[PDB]
Amino acid sequence: LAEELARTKQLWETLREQRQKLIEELYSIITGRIKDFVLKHDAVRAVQTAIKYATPTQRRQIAKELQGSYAQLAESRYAKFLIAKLLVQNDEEIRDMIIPEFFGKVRKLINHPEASWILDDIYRTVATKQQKAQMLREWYGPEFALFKPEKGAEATADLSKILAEEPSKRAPVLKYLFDMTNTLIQKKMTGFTMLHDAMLQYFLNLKPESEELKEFVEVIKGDEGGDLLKNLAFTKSGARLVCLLLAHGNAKDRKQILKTYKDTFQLMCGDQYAHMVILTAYDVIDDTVMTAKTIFPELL
Amino acid sequence: EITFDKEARIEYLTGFRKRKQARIKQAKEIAER
Amino acid sequence: RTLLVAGFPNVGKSSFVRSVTRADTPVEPYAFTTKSLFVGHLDYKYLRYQVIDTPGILDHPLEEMNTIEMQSVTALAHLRAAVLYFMDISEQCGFSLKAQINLFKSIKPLFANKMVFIVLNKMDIKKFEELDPEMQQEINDLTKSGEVEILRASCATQEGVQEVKNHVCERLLVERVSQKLKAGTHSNGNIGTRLQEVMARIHVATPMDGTTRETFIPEAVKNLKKYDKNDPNRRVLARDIEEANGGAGVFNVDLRKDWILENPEWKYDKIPEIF
Amino acid sequence: KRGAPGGKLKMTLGLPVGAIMNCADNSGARNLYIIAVKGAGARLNRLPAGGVGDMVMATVKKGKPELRKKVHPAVIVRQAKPWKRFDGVFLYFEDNAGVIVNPKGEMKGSAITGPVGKEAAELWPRIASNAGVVM
Amino acid sequence: KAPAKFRPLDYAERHGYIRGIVKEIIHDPGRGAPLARVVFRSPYKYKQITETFIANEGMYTGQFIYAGKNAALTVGNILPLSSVPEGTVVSNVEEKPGDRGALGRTSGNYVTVVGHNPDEGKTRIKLPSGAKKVVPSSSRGMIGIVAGGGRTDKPLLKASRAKHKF
Amino acid sequence: MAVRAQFENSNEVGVFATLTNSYCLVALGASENFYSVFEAELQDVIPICRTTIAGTRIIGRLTAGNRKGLLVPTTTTDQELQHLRNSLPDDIRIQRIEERLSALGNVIVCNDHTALIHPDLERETEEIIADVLGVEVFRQTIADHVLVGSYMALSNQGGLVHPKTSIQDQDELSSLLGVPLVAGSVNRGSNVIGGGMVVNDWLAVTGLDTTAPELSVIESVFRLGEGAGPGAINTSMKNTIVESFY
Amino acid sequence: DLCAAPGSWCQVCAETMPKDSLIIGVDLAPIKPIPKVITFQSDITTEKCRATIRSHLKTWKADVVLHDGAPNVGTAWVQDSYNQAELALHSLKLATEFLIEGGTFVTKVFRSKDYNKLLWVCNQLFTKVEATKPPSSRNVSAEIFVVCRGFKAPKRIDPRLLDPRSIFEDLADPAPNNEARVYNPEQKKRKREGYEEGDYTQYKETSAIEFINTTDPIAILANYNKLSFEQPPNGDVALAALEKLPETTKEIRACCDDLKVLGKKDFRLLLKWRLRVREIFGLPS
RNA sequence: AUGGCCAGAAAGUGGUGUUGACGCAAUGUGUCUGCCCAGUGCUCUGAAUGUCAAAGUGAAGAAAUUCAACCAAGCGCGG
Ligand SMILES: Nc1nc2c(ncn2[C@@H]2O[C@H](COP(=O)(O)OP(=O)(O)OP(=O)(O)O)[C@@H](O)[C@H]2O)c(=O)[nH]1
Repeated sequence: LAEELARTKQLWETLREQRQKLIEELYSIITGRIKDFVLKHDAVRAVQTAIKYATPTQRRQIAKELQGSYAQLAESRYAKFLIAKLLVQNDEEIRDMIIPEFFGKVRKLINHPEASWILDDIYRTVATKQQKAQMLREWYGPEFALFKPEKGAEATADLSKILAEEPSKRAPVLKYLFDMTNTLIQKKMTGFTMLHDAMLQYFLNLKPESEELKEFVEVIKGDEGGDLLKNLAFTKSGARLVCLLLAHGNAKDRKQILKTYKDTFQLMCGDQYAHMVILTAYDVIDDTVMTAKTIFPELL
Repeated sequence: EITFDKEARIEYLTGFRKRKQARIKQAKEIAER
Repeated sequence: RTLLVAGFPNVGKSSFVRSVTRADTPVEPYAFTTKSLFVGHLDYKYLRYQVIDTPGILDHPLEEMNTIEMQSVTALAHLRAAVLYFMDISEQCGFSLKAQINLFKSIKPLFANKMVFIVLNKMDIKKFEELDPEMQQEINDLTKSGEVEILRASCATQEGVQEVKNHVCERLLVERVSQKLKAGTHSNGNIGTRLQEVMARIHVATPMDGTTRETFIPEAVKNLKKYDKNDPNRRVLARDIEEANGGAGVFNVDLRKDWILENPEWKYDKIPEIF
Repeated sequence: KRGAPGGKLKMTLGLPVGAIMNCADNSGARNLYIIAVKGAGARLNRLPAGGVGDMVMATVKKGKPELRKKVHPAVIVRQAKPWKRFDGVFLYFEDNAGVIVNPKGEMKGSAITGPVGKEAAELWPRIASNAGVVM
Repeated sequence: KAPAKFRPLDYAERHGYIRGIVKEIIHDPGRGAPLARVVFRSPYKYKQITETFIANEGMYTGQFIYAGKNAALTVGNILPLSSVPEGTVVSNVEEKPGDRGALGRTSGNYVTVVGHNPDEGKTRIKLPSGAKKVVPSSSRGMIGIVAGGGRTDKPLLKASRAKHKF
Repeated sequence: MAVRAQFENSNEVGVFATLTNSYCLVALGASENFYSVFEAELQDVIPICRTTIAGTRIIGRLTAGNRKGLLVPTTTTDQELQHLRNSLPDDIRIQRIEERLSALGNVIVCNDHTALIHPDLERETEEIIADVLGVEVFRQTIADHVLVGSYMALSNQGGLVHPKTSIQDQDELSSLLGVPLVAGSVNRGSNVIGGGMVVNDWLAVTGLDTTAPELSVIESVFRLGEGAGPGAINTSMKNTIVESFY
Repeated sequence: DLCAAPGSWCQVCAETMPKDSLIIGVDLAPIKPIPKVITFQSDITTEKCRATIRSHLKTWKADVVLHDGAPNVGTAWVQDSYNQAELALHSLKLATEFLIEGGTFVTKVFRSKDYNKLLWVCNQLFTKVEATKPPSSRNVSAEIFVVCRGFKAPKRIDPRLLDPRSIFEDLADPAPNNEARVYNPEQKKRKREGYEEGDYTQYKETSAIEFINTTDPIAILANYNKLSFEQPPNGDVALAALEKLPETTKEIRACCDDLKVLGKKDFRLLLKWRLRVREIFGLPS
C-alpha cells in the first residue's frame, strides 16, 4: 500500500505525447484495487483527472470495474469529485448504467447530506423523461419505489391522473408525500428542484380551501423566510407553485409572503422564473399600502 | 484480542489420552534421570 | 381488518350489520335494542373482515356517558378500523339532523387518525336532494374537513349496502398494505426479510422466448354440465350407489366394471397365475 | 388428540423405552433416544415398545444444539427386529431409524436418508411425501 | 429518584384547578436538569400525592401552584396549550394528553407556540431543533425555561444546509 | 376449475391421487368419497382407475406420468399392473421400472413436454422416462430440495414451486420449462405442493385447508375456472397476497 | 449471584464479605428478603435483566460472579445434562459483560459430554481453571463446580465464542476403520450414530480405474457400493484396456458389482488383481 | 416517537427508556499553524481562420478547425 500510493503519487504529480503514456501506465498500476483508491482522498484526486484524460476504452473498463458499488460511491464523502466528473461528460451508455442502481433508494440518498446534492444534479442535468419520472414516483409512495409499474399507460408521475385511475390511493400517497416534504422542510434543506416538483403535485391535488390546504400553506410560511421562498421562486415548479399559493392564500398569508421577500429584489428579478411570481403578485395583491411600502421602494 | 480458534478447539477436545501419555512418559523420564 | 359501525340510536346500525354479515343482531324500533358489542364477519377479495355493531352514542360529553355507550366509545378509541358513522337525513331516529352533526364533531377526537365514513341510511324515505341548501352545506362541509367520505345507502331495500361495503373494504386494504410495505422498508434502505419473501410470491416467472406450450384439453369438457346436488337429473355418482347398496364398510367395489377388453364377456374371469 | 395412529395392524415391536435409533431426516439430529411410546398400555413391569409407524417421544443425544433443548415426537421408520406383513413376508432392516415429527404429523425436515418402512409411509402422508425409497 | 411525570388524567385537572406545594429540588446523576419534589392534594381522598416534576429556571420552593385548565399563566404552573396564548414559552410539553410529558426535558430547551387552530383544536409547537410540529390543544405543558442554562456553547452549522442557505 | 377435497380426513390429495390429461389414478379405501369428487369433476371425459401400488394407498407418491405414459415401481405386483392396463386405453404406455428410488411420484414431475427428475436418478431410468413419457428430461433441484415430485406441481399451463424459491431460480426454471411459474403454498402454509395438490390442464384438486388466497393463486397460475387466470392477474391485483402472506 | 432460588449463597455472602460490600442476586422465583442483600424477581435469559443489572451496578464493575442452577430433572438425563450446560454458558456470557480484569467466575456444571466443551471456553477466556466438587455435594450426584479466574479483558469478544451453537457443536466424525470393514466384514459393528450430511440415498459408485490409481485402496473398497466399468461420457481408454484384460475374470466382475456382500477372500482377490493390473500399467508399486 | 441504534427469522418481541436534540448515538483526529520554490496539470476565460440568417426594423448569433508557460481568478496541490 505504501509503495502503491507512492508511485501513483508521482504519476499524479506528473499529470497534476506524454499524456496517454501515463494513463495506460497509471491504469495498469491501479488495475484491481479501485475501491481502495476511491477511499483514499489523494487517489480520489487522481481518478477524475484520469477519466477527463481517459482514452475511449479506459472510461468503459473503469465503469465495469466500478459496477458493483455505485451507490456506495454516492455515500462516500470523497467520491463526489469523481462521480460529478463521471456524470458531466455526456454519453448514452454511461447514463444508462449510472441510474439503475441509484434507482429505488431516493429517500435514503436525499436524507444522506452529501449524496442529496449529487442526487439533484443527476436529476437536473442529464435525466431523461423515463428515469426522471420514476424518481418522482418513488417520492409519491413506497409502493411505486418497490414495484415496477404495471402495463397501464399511466407511467408518468402526475398525481392527478394516477389517482384518477385508482382513487383509493388518495389517502396514503398524500400522507407519504406530506411526511417526506415536511421532514426536509424541518431539515431546512429546500434547495432541491425535485423537492419543488413534489411540493407542486402535492398542492395541486389538494381540494381547494380544505383544512389540509391551510396546513400546507401555513407550514410553508413557517420558517426564517430568508431561504425557502427565495429558491422555491428560483426553481420552475416552485415558481408556479407559489403563484397558486398566493391565489389560494389569505391576506394575512400574503403579508407574510412579501415580508419574507426582502433585500433580494435585484437577484430574483434577474432570474428567469422569479419575475413571474412578482408578476402574479402584482395583480392578485390587494393591500396597496404595503405594496407601495415594500415592493416599490426596493424597485423604484 | 481473541477470536474463535477452531483448530485449537479440535486439538484440545480430541487430545486427552495423548496429553496424559505425555505426562506419564515425562514422569518416567524424570524418575530414571 | 375491521369495520366499526357507530351512530345515534335508531339510525340502522344493526340492520346494516345483518345485511353484510350473518351475526344475529336484534333489530327493533326502540332506542337501545343493542346493549352490547356484536361481531360479524364478511369476505372481500379473499380476505376476512370484522364488523362490530355498537350500542349507540348520545350527544353528551364523555364524563356522564353511561355503561352501555362506553362500550361504543372504548371500541372507537382502542380499535384501529374504519369508522362508519350512520346518519339519519330524516328524523325517524328521534334525533334532529343538527344533533347528529354535533355528535359527530364531539367524537371526532376519538377518530384521531382512523378512516371515517359518513353513510346516510334510510334514504328510501327521504334522499339527499330533498334538503335545504344550508343543511346540504353543513353535511358537505363535514367532508370538507379532514379525510371523511360521504356515502348513501338504504338498508331496507338493500340499495347502497354492497357498494358501501366494497368501497370501505377496498380503502382499508390499500392503507393496510401501504403500512405493511412501509414497515418492511427500513430507513437504511435494507428491505426487511418478510418483505423479501412476499416479493417472490408476487413475482411471476415467464419464459424469455415468449412461447406457450400446447395444451391437450378434450372437446368433451368444453360441453360438460356442472354437477349440482340439488338437481333432480344429476349424475348417479359412486357415493350414491354406495349408500343405496349398503354403507361405507358394507358395499363391495366391482373393480372389473371399468375394464376395457376386446370381448366384454371376458370380464369377471379368473386369470391363471401358476402352472 | 394423542398421536396414536389408527388402522395400524399388529407387528413385532422391537424398540423398547431406552433405545437409541438413528435420525433419517436433515433436521440436524443424528440419533434419537426413546423415552416414551405413544399409545402404550398399562401393564406391570412391561417396558413400552415401538414399531415402524409408531409415534414415540425422543430426545436428541447428538446433533444440532437447538434440537437438544426439548423432547420431540418421532415416528419410527426402519426396524432391525424382523416383523411380518399381512402378505406373509417376514422382513427386517439393518438399522433403527426415525424422523422428528410435530404432534400433528408434519415432518420437521425436508428429506429422508434411506428407505422408509411401508407401514410408516402409509400411516403418515407427510413422511410418504418426503420419502425417496419405500419398501 | 423517580421519573418526571405529570398528574394522571382526571376530571378535576381537565375542568378546574388544583393547588399544590413544592418542598425541595433534588439533583440526580445522569442528567443536569434538576428534579422538583412536589406534594399534591387528592380531590377524592385525604391523601397526598408524591410526584416529581422538573424544576424550571427561576422557580423556588414554596409556591401555591395551580394545576388545571384555568390556572394562572405564571411560571411554575401548567396549562393546556389551548388556554396559553401565542408566542409563549412552554417546556416539557405532551405529544398527546396522557403521556405525562415527552418533548423538551433537557436542561434549557423550550417550546414557543406560533399559532393556534381553533376548529378541530390543534396547537402548533416549535421544537428546539428548529422543527415544526402540531399537537392537540388538550395537551399540557410546563411554562418557562427549564433550569440548567449553558446555552452559549451550541454550534449550529451544517455542511449541507450552508450550501442550501442563500 | 379448482376444487377442495380430502381423501379420508387428510388434505394431502397429491399423496392419494395422480391426475394427468388422459387418466386419473385414485386410491382404494373404505368409502367412495374420494372417487366421487374426481368423477363429479371428470364425468367420464377421461378414465378413473382405483388402484393400489405395492400394497399401498399412497399411489400418488409412487407413480408418475403424463397423458402419454405411466411408470410404476418394481415393487408393483403383476395383478396390480394388469389392473392398470385393462383399465386404461391402449394409447397410454405402462412400464414397471427397476429403480432404487422407488418413490417415483416424489422424484419425477412431468408435464406433456418436459420432465424434472432427481439428480441421483439412474441413467437407465432417465432413458426410459424420455421414451415412455416422451419428454425432455432434466436433472434439477427445487429450492435445494431433491424431491422435485413433492415440492412442485406442474401442468402445461403453468407451475407452482416451493414457497421459498428465490427469484433467480424461478427465472431459470421457467425458461427451462416453457411455462410461467409462481411461488405458492397449499393446505394453509404447507410447502409440499406435490403432496398437497394434483392438477392437469383443466382441473386441480387441493385440500380442504387451502385458504382462499392460495386457491386464487392456484387458479391464476394454472389457468382454471375459465375467467382469465393467466398469472398476470396475479401481478395485477397484489393487495390480497401481500396482506395474507406477509 | 445469577441464581439464588432459596437464597443460601446470598446468605453465605452476607456474612463473610468485607464491610460495605455489594452483593446482588437474581432469580425467577420470589426470594424472602435477606439483610444486606439485593434481591431481583427478574429472569436471567432476557436483556431486560441486562439493563436493570446495569442500573444497580452504576459504573462499577463486578469482582465475583456466582452461578448455581439446574433445570427440571427427570427426563432421561440427556435433556437435563444439556440444558444445565447451556445455562452455565449463558451465565458465563453475563459475567463477561459485568466483571473486572482478574475476576473470578464459579459455575455448577453437570458432568456430561458437554463438560469438556464448556471448559475450553473458560480456558480461552480466563487464566486459571479447576473443578472442585466440595464434600457437601452428594457423591451420587454428577454435579461439579468449575472456577475459572484471571479474566483476560479483551476489547471485544467473538460472539461465536459465546454462542451455544458454536461451542456445543459436535466434533467431526473420526476416520472410519476401513481396515476393519475390509479385513473383518463379518463383524456386526452396530451403527447408532447418524448418517452423514449430503450422502443421502446411501449409494456411491466409482470407476475401476479410480480403484486402480488410488493410494488408499482399502478406503474405496470399504466405503463404496459398486466399481463400475461403464464407459465415461467422453470415453476412457483405460476402462477399455482394463475391461479387456484377461486378469479380470467373471469372479472379479461379480465382486465389483456388489461390494457390500463381499468377504475376506473376495476383498483380498480384488487387492491382488489391482496389484497385477498396476504392474501391467506401469504404476509405481 | 407512526422515531434512531442494538439484538431477535419475525413479532402485537423487546432493550436503550427511569430517554426527548446540551440528550442519545455513529465516522475521522490524537499531524496543526508559519514561511520558502525564476515549482506543477488544468477549469473558467481568452485568440485566430473560413461560412450563413438576422420582428415588414432593436440583440450582431451560430456552424467547422487550430490553439493558450508568465502578462490582476479558481480547483488543486508536491518538496
Ligand atoms: N325505512 C328504513 N328503515 C330502516 C332502515 N334501516 C333501519 N331501519 C329502521 O330501523 C329500525 C330498527 O333500528 P336499527 O336498524 O336496529 O338501528 P340501531 O342503530 O341498531 O338502533 P336500535 O333501533 O336501537 O336497534 C327498524 O324498525 C327499521 O324500520 C332503512 O334502510 N330504511
